[PDB]
Amino acid sequence: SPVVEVQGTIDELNSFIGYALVLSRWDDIRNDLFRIQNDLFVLGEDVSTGGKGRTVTMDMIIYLIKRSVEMKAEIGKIELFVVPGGSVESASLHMARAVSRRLERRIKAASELTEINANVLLYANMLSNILFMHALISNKRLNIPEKIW
Amino acid sequence: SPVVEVQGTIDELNSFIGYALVLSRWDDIRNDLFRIQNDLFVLGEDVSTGGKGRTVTMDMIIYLIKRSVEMKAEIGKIELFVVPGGSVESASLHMARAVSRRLERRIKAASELTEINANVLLYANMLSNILFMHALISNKRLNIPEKIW
Amino acid sequence: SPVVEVQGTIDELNSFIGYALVLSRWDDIRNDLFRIQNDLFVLGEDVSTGGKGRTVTMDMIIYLIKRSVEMKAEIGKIELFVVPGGSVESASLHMARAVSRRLERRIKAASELTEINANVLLYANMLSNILFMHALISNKRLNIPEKIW
Amino acid sequence: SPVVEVQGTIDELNSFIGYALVLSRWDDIRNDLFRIQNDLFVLGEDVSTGGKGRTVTMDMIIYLIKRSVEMKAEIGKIELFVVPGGSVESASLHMARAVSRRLERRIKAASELTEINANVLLYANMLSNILFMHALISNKRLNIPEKIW
Amino acid sequence: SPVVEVQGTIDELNSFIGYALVLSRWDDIRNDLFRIQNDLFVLGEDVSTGGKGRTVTMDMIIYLIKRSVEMKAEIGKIELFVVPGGSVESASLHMARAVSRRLERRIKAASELTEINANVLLYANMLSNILFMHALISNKRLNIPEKIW
Amino acid sequence: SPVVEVQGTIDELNSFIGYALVLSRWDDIRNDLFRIQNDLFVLGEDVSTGGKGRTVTMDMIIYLIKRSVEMKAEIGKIELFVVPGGSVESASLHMARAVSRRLERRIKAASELTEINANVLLYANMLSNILFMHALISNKRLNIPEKIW
Amino acid sequence: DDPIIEANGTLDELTSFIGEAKHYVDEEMKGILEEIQNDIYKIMGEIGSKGKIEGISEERIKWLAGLIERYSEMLPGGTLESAKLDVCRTIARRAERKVATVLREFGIGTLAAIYLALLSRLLFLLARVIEIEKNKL
Amino acid sequence: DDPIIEANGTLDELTSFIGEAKHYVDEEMKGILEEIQNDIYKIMGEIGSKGKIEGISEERIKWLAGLIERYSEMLPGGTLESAKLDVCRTIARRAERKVATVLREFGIGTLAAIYLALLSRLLFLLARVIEIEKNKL
Amino acid sequence: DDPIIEANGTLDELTSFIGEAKHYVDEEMKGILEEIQNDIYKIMGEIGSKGKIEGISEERIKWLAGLIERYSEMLPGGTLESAKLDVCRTIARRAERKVATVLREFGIGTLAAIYLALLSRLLFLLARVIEIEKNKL
Amino acid sequence: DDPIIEANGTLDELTSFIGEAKHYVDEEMKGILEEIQNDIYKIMGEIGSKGKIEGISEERIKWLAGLIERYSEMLPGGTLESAKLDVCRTIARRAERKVATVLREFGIGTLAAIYLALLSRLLFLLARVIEIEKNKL
Amino acid sequence: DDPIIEANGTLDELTSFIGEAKHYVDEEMKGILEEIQNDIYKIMGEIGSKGKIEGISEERIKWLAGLIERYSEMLPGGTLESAKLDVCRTIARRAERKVATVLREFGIGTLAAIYLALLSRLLFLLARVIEIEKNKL
Amino acid sequence: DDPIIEANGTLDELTSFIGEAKHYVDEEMKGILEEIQNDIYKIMGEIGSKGKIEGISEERIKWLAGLIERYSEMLPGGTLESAKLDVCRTIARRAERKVATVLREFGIGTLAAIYLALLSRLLFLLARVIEIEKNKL
Amino acid sequence: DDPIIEANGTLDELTSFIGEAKHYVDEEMKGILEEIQNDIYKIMGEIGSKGKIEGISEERIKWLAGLIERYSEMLPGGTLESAKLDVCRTIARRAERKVATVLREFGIGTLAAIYLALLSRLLFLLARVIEIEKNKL
Amino acid sequence: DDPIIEANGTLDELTSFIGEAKHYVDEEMKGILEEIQNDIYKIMGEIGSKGKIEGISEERIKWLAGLIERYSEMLPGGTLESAKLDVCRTIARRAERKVATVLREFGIGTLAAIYLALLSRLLFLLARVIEIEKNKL
Repeated sequence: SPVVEVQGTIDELNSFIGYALVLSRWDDIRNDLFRIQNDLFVLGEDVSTGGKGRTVTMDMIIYLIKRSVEMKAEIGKIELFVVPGGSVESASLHMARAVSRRLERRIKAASELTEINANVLLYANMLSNILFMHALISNKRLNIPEKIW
Repeated sequence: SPVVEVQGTIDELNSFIGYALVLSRWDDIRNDLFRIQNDLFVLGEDVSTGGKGRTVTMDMIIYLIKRSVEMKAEIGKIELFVVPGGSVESASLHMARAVSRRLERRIKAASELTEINANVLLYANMLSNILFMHALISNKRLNIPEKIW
Repeated sequence: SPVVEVQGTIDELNSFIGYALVLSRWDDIRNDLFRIQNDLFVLGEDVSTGGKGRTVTMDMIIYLIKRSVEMKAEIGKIELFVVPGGSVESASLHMARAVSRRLERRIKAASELTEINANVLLYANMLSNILFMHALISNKRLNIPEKIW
Repeated sequence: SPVVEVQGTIDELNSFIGYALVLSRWDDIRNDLFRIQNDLFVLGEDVSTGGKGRTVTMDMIIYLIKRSVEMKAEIGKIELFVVPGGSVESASLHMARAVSRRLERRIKAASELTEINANVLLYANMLSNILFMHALISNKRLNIPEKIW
Repeated sequence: SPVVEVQGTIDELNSFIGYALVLSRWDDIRNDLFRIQNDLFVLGEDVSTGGKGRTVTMDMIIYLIKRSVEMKAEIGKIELFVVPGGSVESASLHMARAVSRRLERRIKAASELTEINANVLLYANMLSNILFMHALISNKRLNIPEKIW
Repeated sequence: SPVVEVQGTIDELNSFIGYALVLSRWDDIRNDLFRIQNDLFVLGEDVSTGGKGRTVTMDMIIYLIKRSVEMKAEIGKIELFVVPGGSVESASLHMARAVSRRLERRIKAASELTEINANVLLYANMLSNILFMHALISNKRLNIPEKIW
Repeated sequence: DDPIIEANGTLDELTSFIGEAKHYVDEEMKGILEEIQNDIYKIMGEIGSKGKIEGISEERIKWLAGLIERYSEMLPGGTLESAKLDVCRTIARRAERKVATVLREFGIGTLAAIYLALLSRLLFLLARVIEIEKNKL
Repeated sequence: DDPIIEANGTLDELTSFIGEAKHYVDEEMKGILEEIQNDIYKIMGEIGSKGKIEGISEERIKWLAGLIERYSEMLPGGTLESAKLDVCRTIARRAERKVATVLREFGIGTLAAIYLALLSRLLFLLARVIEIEKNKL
Repeated sequence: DDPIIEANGTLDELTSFIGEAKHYVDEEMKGILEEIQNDIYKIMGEIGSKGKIEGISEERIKWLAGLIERYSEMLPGGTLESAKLDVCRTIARRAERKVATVLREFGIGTLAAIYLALLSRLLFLLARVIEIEKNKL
Repeated sequence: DDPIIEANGTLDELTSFIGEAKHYVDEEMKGILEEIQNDIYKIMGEIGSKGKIEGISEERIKWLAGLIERYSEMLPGGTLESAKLDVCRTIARRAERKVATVLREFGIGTLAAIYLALLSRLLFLLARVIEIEKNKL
Repeated sequence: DDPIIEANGTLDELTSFIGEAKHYVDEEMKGILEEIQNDIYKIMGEIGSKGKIEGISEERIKWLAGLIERYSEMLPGGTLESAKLDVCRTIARRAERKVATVLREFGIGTLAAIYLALLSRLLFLLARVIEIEKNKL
Repeated sequence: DDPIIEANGTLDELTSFIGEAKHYVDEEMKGILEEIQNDIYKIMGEIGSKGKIEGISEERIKWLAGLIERYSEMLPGGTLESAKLDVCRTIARRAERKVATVLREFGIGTLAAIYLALLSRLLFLLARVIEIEKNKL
Repeated sequence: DDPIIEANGTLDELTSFIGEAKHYVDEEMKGILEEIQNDIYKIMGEIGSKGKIEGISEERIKWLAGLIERYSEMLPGGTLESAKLDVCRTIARRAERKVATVLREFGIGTLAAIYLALLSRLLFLLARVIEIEKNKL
Repeated sequence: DDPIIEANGTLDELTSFIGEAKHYVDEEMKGILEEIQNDIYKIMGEIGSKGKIEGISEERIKWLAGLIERYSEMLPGGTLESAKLDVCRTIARRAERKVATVLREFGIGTLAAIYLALLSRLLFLLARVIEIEKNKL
């Protein structure tokens, strides 16, 4: 069950994204979460097919980077060690961020046993990073301060 | 920790079921989720005891099949590749569906290392299938269309 | 990725705690969940640093025991085999309890491959136990009876 | 070089067939040798492609059997242990028969290391048998007696 | 018997060349076959001596290429899949071509177990290619059409 | 297939002998080739039966030596490195000589894996040597000079 | 590939024996047996195909359960007819295992397995029903 | 556990085929065949139970020998009846091996093995006896 | 020795089922079926003997092909007779594999394999022919 | 089973040494020491039982902490009495490790471990307290 | 050599603790304890010597049994004296195991083992007897 | 440590070749090339440091994408200038792989990888742009 | 796949350096260098394609030999132009090895290897020829 | 033999790039660069020869140190000339490693290694010196 565990975390993460989506009160966030849900299906074919099929692209990954930067700009300085939480909106994403870093781990494991495209892991990491932006902004627009450890 | 990981996913999945239950607005769904929560305890003894104790039956599994069919009938055609989500009701179940397919994976792994009854995995798969029905119907009764990839 | 998987479950569990927190309607519970979220960061350094850094203490663990007892007193007799659920408050914690016992499992696995302080696992177990108290009390103050299997 | 050695004996045997052909003075023999030369190309694809491509059939093999019988009838009793030789016609085929039984050997070896269709070996054996018929008849029509050991 | 099998195929191939030579009716062909017979002795020292002795050169190999081109020009288009045969002249060379590709195989095998000069295999491949030219031309000058599979 | 490959080279070599025989124009040569063809059948039983059956003798081998000497006398000095060829008669034997040294190789290989009588290899080597005498004499009686490398 | 081959081949055996057995029963039981020869086809189609081809429906298995429920209300071979279906029951049981051996090995054929296990319990019922029907006479 | 499963399952096959075959013989041969369906039961009871449950008696096997002795005095399938019992003989032979495979593997089922081997030689006799009885007519 | 045992034993099964089946066909098909019971004998004789004993002829297999050619011109079990031969076809198929498993393992039984594969395609034809013959009526 | 044996046996040592030590302290410290001999019993009961038997309560450990808190406010062996409890402290420390060796090995005895570690810090306190009490005089 | 070293060293511990304990008992129990310090000597003499040196007698062990029988008629440490012998009992128990670990490893020290096991049950009796004797007062 | 060494060393090569190439372009392309020599510095700083040192920003990579977008609107080496940047492109490609080999091996350098891959596609664009600019003249 | 990647990537380097070098030579040498950039393309096309795609012709290599023959009649870098082609020669040499490493590993790229080896000897000649041509002046 | 091949081949690269670079410097720096092309020759002569051939002198390395000392008194590529020598510096660095990889593997090339390491620090100095000389203008 090499890539099997990988797929099953994609399906797992995917469901979490669509929960945080249905909770978010902001359109740019919901849009984002949805593009991702889709790109997860792609990511999941890239791995299931060994790349023979539809493939994760650079623009896919580029898009994610374009958005993180745009949000880093709204936030500003990110002090390190953010206790996850704040609102239901922000909390739900920290949950999804987590499963995303789990996903990363599961991709790491598979590569060392079966061929995987790099873009798969590159997208996977940018996604975790960007879910962190989401939680943050959410509390920001709700005027909710993060606690720092 | 052969079956240990298995048990711990049962307890994990079980908690998720009882979250989606407390969110559902429909009685046949909540009933179902509860029968399952119970059958998970059985399933969890079958594995902990090597089958010596209470055991998963055919009727247990038959019951699940009886319900899926009854709901496939209400839905109709299920186009493939459903982006998980739609409502909080439907979303919460996609989460539980996911942990269910994870559970399957964890049972697969154990069998190849310690004896497990088939009914354990057979029930485990039908449960994932049926949680998919639930999410669907939920959006249906809420008049919420699924997005397809 | 020895302790890596461990860290990633800490971050995973941590996010869940801060979801159940934001749902709880009681101050002693929310306080508790927060002390923990913090102690998880400590726990996560103890493991990342091999103990060289900040370390889990006895008082940290003692504190958890002090609270469980105080709540066992309010509840009373705990019949065994509680079907998880009842309220959203109680349900969310059963979810977090679960990931906590998963965490335990993940610490078990690491110790047999890299040095870990005992206090790490001792804290980890008391945390699962105490999350069970939380769910319980929650239903109690909501006047919601647990179902027993 | 699993099937590689196999292919290279096909090409090897094939060249030998077309030498014995150009020496034979009889039309049914030359026809036969040619059908074979062709079927060797098929046989060589069946193996190179793992069967995905053109495949050795039953009729291919049936055809060979049809011809052996028809010639066994002309010859009659075949005393065992025929010293190869007699004429250039008959000699050249004993050479090709030999490489055919070598081929068999080389197919035997490959099967135990990579998947091969049975028809490949079944055809391969009937071919050796039939090349023996050829040598025989050749001396017969030339009125040349075989020496027996 | 690492290179031993290699030497023994050189001696084997060499004898075949001198058979096809004594059959050829054309001077450029016979010359060629003879240069080769000689270069096989060189090739056979290069391998027996580990290269310490006489060595296969580039001009040796260059010479072979010079001749193939000159003959490709006389032939023209070479449709693929030529059933070996046509004349005794052309047939005898297809036999020698075959043992040449066998030789290649035998050199491949040795390299992975004992040091061999590349020029050995490079010469060995060009020789198989060029023996194919010979067979072809032979039928051409005899006005004999090749059969294609 | 220990001795199997061995047998199959005996059958292979045997066919070649009977080709060179049918080409030779001299009676002592043809006689010789025939005694051998027979002794190959013996040699082939010695190996197939583990020696239990008919066995290669000393006189068998002695006979071969008696003949080589008688021919070394007719030839005289044998300069080393004879390019094989000269006539069809001499060429055909160089082919058979080659398969004989191949046979030797194949016997070498078997002994190290299954019991073989020495006389088997002793006969096998003398046969290669004597086939070299044949080629030589053939060109001699045809007044054809060998080329030396 | 062996477990697949066994599976299907053993399935071929089963459906053949039904095809013989269906000649000794009433029109009603024939029309059932002929329905099962079909679902076994869809079963072997899924299996030969290693999963690519869709197999049997969930609706197929509810159908079985319905039948089981239907007949339970009313030594092998009290009759030759009885013996036939009981013979079919033992084949079913082995197909049921040889298909189980497919699943644990790959992770294909879950409904099939279930379908087959209900089926052998049905075969049992049928045999015992004609036993009843002729003994009631 | 596999050799046990095979064993019994294969035994289930055997006793089912007898149950079909017993419909084509006289009352006498039926009453024998029905006796054997019983001892096969006790056989599978011992075997399924891995030895805990008592199997067949020694007295059972003397009984067989008695029968063998009794019939020896007087291409498969000279009749359809003959073919039936001969078919049963081949099954017996395989059950006999699959039970032998149980014994060498554990050390259970000695009488069973013996019982089964005498039995296939008896099946042989019976088939050939009806062949005789109908050919004597 | 196992693959040999399986092979022959499984062959014993096949020829027994034919011997039952030959009772439901015309004299012509009986006389064919009885011919095959013979060649299967020669088949098991070769195989039990691990090759020492001569098996079936090439002429035997041309004979089969002739039959295949002869019948091709004109759900298992449209009739009980049809079902019989179709049942025999599935057995043939498994014998065909169990004999294939003998060859790859040793290098014995090439004609046999071929003989058996043509045979299952013939069994198929026969079953479908009586289906035709009774449906033509 | 070794780590269990060590664990309990080493626990037997500890509770025995307390039982000697409790003879040199005031009624108050005796009544504590006698309470601990009990919880150590429940400890060995859990452990010998590999987890089946319930061990000590969480309430037991809060009790300890309470004591630790209570005494912290006010070379081994300033007195023979002091030496006794300090001797008990070293035993405690080794029991604490031998029980830790049980947990990592199985996953039994979490509260126990905790109970024992608080306990050695308490033993320390007690020894130093009588040191204080006699030196205050 | 390790199990030997442990064994004897652990035996050295035991006999030392008796030598302390013998100071708190009546002349009668002292004279017993001093007898055992002797047999433990002969025990360590056998063991250090890996068997070459003769150990304790069978008569020694009957003597023990006699004592066990003698005292059985009439929380560790009801007294300090009681605690002493109970402490000695736990040591005995560990010596008893460390000597058992010697035997399984080599095949030396059978009587010793037996001698030691009876002895810990005797130590138990003694402790409980003074408990009785002072409580009877 | 090898993959790190390769990585950085190969990066040293790349930035050196740019430093040569920047002498053949307009001020605008020079000022870009000099910016990249910087980000490559931050890249090697992260990498040499195995991750401890912070590398390049996400804002750096958006910047690249912006450039890619900017130039896409308007045989290596149509000019010597063109050849320069194309040479730099091949180096980039190998640095891109040698850094990829770092990541799979440890799990360091994700942005870097991305930064470098966009960069080689940019180098490509630049070379082709001057090709255009001089050919437009 | 690594040896392929190296091969082509290293080939990319080579053809890039030629593309720079072709700017310093006469029209004649440029037109040669541009021809080789082509054959290197066909080389990388064969190689990237692992053999599926046809590579360079034999006629291509005769062409080279012709050139070698043509120039042989008339410290790196007597001129900057000379240095260029000599630099290209060292790259050629490494491509020649990295392609050799492809062949021994798979058995692809025989003509390529040959093509490349003649080519580095040609590069050598060219460099030395301009050295001659400018020194002749 | 691989580490040798790399070593020398990579050395061939280095001396070629110098030969290009020596065209952009004053007569003085040219005459140095041409001296080093020599010592690199003696370096590759030693190395290709696996040690049999004598390499460079100790006097050669003092010479380098002298130069280092001489120039230290007064982003790659402030000039194209600067970039050249800096490019040569990165090559030097890799040759320095590929020769280090030779030594640890065999135990050949100690002075070489040293010679090369001083050399890359010199290349650095030179590049920065012309940077100074043109910026001083």
